[PDB]
Amino acid sequence: FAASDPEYVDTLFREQLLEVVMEGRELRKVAREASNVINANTRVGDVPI
Amino acid sequence: EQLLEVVMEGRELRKVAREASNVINANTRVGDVPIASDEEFARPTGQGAEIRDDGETYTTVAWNATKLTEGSRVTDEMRDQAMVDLIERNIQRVGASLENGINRVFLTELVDNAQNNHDTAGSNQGYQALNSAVGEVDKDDFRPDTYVTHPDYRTQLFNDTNLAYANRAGTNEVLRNREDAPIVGDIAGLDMHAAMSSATYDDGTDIGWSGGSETWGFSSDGDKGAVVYDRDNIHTILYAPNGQDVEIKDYEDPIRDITGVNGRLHVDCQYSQGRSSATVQY
Amino acid sequence: ASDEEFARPTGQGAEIRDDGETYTTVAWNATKLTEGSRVTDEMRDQAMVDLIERNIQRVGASLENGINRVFLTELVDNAQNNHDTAGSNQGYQALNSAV
Amino acid sequence: IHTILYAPNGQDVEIKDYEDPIRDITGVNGRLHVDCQYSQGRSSATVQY
Amino acid sequence: MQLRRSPGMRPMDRDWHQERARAREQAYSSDLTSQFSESEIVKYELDTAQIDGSDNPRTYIWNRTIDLFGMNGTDVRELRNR
Amino acid sequence: ATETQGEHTFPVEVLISGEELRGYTAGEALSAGEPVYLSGDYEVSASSADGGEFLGVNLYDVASGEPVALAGDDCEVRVEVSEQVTANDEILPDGLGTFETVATSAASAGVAIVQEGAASGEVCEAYIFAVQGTTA
Amino acid sequence: LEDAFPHLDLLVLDLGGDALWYPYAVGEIQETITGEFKEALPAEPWTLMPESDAQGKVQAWHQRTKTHGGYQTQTLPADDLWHIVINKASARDEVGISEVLRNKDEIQAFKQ
Amino acid sequence: ASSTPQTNVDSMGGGHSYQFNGQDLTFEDLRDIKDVRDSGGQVAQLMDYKALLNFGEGCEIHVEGDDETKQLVDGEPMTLSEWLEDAFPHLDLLVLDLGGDALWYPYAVGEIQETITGEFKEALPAEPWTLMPESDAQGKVQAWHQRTKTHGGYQTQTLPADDLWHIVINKASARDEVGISEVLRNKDEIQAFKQNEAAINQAIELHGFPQRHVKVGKEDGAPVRDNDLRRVRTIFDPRTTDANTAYFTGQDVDVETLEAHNFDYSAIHEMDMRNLTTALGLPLEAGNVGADGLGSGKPAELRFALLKLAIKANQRSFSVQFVERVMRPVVRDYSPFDHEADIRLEINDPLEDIGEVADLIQQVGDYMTNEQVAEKLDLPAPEDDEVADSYRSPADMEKDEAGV
Ligand SMILES: [K+]
Ligand SMILES: [Mg+2]
Ligand SMILES: [Mg+2]
Ligand SMILES: [Mg+2]
Ligand SMILES: [Mg+2]
Ligand SMILES: [Mg+2]
Ligand SMILES: [Mg+2]
Ligand SMILES: [Mg+2]
Ligand SMILES: [Mg+2]
Ligand SMILES: [Mg+2]
Ligand SMILES: [Mg+2]
Ligand SMILES: [Mg+2]
Repeated sequence: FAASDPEYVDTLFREQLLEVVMEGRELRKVAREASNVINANTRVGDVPI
Repeated sequence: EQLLEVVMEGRELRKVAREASNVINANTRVGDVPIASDEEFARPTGQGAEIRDDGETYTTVAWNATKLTEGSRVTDEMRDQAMVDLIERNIQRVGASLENGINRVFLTELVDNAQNNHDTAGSNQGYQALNSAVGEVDKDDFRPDTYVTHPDYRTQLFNDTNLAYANRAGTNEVLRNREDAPIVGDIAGLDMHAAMSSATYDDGTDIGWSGGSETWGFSSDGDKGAVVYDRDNIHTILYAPNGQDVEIKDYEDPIRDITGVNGRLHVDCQYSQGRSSATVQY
Repeated sequence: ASDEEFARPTGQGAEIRDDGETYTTVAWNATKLTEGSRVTDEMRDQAMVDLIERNIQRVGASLENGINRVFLTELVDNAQNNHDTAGSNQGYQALNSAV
Repeated sequence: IHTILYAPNGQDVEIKDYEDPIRDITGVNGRLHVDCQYSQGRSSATVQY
Repeated sequence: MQLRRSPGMRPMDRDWHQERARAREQAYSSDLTSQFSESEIVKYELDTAQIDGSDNPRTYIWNRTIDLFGMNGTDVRELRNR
Repeated sequence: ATETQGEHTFPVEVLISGEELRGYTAGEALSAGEPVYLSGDYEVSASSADGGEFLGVNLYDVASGEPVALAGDDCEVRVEVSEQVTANDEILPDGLGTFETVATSAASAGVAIVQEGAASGEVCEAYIFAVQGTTA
Repeated sequence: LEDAFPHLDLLVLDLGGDALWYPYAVGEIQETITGEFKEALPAEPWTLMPESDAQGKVQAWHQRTKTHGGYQTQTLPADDLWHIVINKASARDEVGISEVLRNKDEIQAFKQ
Repeated sequence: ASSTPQTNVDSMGGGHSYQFNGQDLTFEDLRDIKDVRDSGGQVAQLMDYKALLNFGEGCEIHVEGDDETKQLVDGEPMTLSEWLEDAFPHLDLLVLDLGGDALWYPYAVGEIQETITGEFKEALPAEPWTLMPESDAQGKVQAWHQRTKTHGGYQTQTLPADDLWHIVINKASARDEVGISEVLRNKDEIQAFKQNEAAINQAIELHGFPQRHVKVGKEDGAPVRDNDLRRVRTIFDPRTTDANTAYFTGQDVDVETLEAHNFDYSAIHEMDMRNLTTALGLPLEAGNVGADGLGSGKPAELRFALLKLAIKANQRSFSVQFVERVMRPVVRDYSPFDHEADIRLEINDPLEDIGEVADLIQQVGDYMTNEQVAEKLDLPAPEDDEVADSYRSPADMEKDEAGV
């Protein structure tokens, strides 16, 4: 009408984007602490019992 | 001798939204917060096969701040003949009305758009309801840290023997100091409590406001009486043309013996992740 | 003064509307409470204890009891809220519920 | 909740001790004007049996 | 928008206090229509003031037509036993 | 509504003069220059044809539920007409987001007076002098 | 002391002025970052009021000030402010008297 | 204690700071001060006299231990005083301009300016009505916003607080860094003065001079119409009448007079001036008025003591800020001397009597060093250190030496 934001929202300025991206849902990660970890030498193997 | 130079105050509502949410001081009245897609699982594959793409997708939560306003106009004949400073009184009222405005915008978003619910169905409405509501949020893989509470819910909670008995609470602070007790702000892993007023939520009965989807309360079947949520995942976005925050201006009429005070602020409130929040239902 | 209200959502460029502070009053009407006593000069003299100090103390205590009655009668009759205990949970829980 | 005290002279309880020389009597009298009013009766709750 | 005469504003006006106090000191009775102007009754809301003649000092001050003892001007609420 | 200068299109300023700018919630998405009416408590919606539905003109584009500024009685405005109009024509909402003449409509009284004439589908300049509600 | 307080003539006029107008002049000690003395810094007396114990000594200072959209409030311990009183009700009075409020009737009569 | 302030500073209500009171000025408020200054007349002259009393008598630069500063600046030896006197050649004019602006406006404000070579040119004042400060929650200035007329438009810009400097005489509090305009503070008294001047001037025209009233026709007799009065007006016309004109008439023409209706406009002007001068803190005599019983004795001693005390307060307030915000930064940034030196700028007493100083020197000179006498008497100190440091007069030391 008189000069106003919704007339010029993409003409006299750009809408703000927040610079911090918000995270999605993160799952709980425990396996490395919660179990013994073996760094195997081969993709396939056996452990004797 | 001179008459009483005094005014007795009205009801004052509880103002918490600036503390109880992430506050953004926006550079523009409209804007966007960018959101990343959820974590996934790396897929099984054979040797020598191509690794397929499943890259990070993005979206946004738009904010669209609305100008809340409150104003007052008085004649200079009244202003000059007043018992107390009428302009100081109207300044205080205008400021209070805008803080109440923020808290309505915040609480209405918070209650309506929380994606989880714990239905107490009467029964165990005290600590067990807070623990269950944390469970509902935890089951969506978010972790809450704050709760917002109705006066009815507070009353139920401080009758719970787990808080009201010093043996069970581990301190007598809830019995002594009720809401001010440090345990009340340190319960079920939540490190903040935000005590709300009853009138805060948007019933749509107030003039210029159109209501939210829920009933805020904790005294009849189906009322939402508390919200347990992640404070970093609910945003209160404040915009002001002439500063960071609420602006009050002193109007004086060009012709008439009239003065006035007008306050404004632009506010929006939006969840970043509505799954990070659970309502507690009666 | 009237209660705190809520500001209203407003379009940009639109007139901000008036919802200024509005006032009412509570009237007071101070009722005269009185107490008195009389002692003869011969009694004032002969008593082993100061009767005029005892009577000043009685008059003072009686006026204080009067003030204290006016206060309690207002306090109990004109409270706008109420917690009905219905013959149950009458200790701490009633006190918490009244808060 | 306001206890309103009024005294036509001075600030609190008037206590008068006087002697009547005609009857040989000391009178001790006292008075105060008092009202009590809530400013906000909503700010209180009775506990009812 | 509030003028000084507007109903929600009357308790803020110094003159509304002053003229209600002054009305109570002038009256001999609760009969407002007899003692006051229709303007005063409206403007100072005298229906709401506890006007009854009890706050008028001339209710209590003696003023007999013949006084041989200098009794006139004594106020009964200032005696030993009041 | 638009004006052309060389290759460029510019939005028209809906308001020429007046101070009677008032705020409502939008009951639907609205476009600048549309006539609107009350459809709920402080809520405005696009006017239908043939009268009984005009509070003012929407001043800037809004989505549903947003606060809208609106120009009413005593305002002087640039508005798109559905048909040719001339100075001194009375006009009212067309039901199409435009205005039309009282003469063309089924109604007998307008809401604005045309101060500068226009062809169909272009902006006249008009002064808003009345509002229309439910009379039954 | 003359190096600790270089502009004491100005400070004395400011505090001495305030303590005639208001019931008290009041302020802070200030340090440098290194913790050397910087200045005695006055505080705006109309923003501050003392809270006193049962024997009239100041225990805490209560402040309210203009802020975005109204007033902002805090309490400070009396142990790290300082205050000065010229006008007193008695030699026992630690809070003092404003000569403006004391003579407000004469000021109003003059202005009228 | 603490390294930062812990009391709040009552400034930012949410506007520019807060809009109700004299802390906030728009460029329109600033241009109102400018309009009061440039519109001339008695108001402008009185505030120009206030500047002349406070700052017009000129200034002197002192450094404690100045001799110890002796250094080769560019092969040429100087002290810090000598360097400063060369850095600020026209300091009397600068002090009067800045000090004037700092009485009118809330602040004086300006830049530092450099020769192309990077050497100090001057402290350059800026037009104060064009500039307003932006300040933080603890009241300190952080930026300056400037608006200025150009081609009928208004070229506008913002500057950091780092390379401007500013001076405030009229502080609202010891913590106020923005100050008060005395012109805006006393705006009502100024308007009252102007309105009463206009009222008097109009009343003098209407009522100061008698006016002739010719009444025509017999009372209760025949009526006289306008075209009849036109012919009578032709006879008694003051345009063609002269000092000694005489009239001959029938009995039914009366030459009445509106007399000049007396009113004491002199007393009204005196009262207006009494208000305005006192509101501006000037003595009543500055307004060409004066008062009975007040021109002599202890009543005169008091009003002149009060005036000199007010001048000293403003002078010290200006002096300290000019040294701290202008001189020390100029020494630090463009001089080989130590900027932490004990510089003082002092401004002369406008109302000093040299004859009273001379009497004092006759009475008690035997207790003053020749240096202290030279200081009081506003003279260069003696060239020889013992001659300055001694107490018997330099002429007495000369005749004593001539006695050898
Ligand atoms: K049609
Ligand atoms: Mg194998
Ligand atoms: Mg966007
Ligand atoms: Mg492939
Ligand atoms: Mg995927
Ligand atoms: Mg879920
Ligand atoms: Mg406690
Ligand atoms: Mg409202
Ligand atoms: Mg209201
Ligand atoms: Mg107009
Ligand atoms: Mg109209
Ligand atoms: Mg005739």
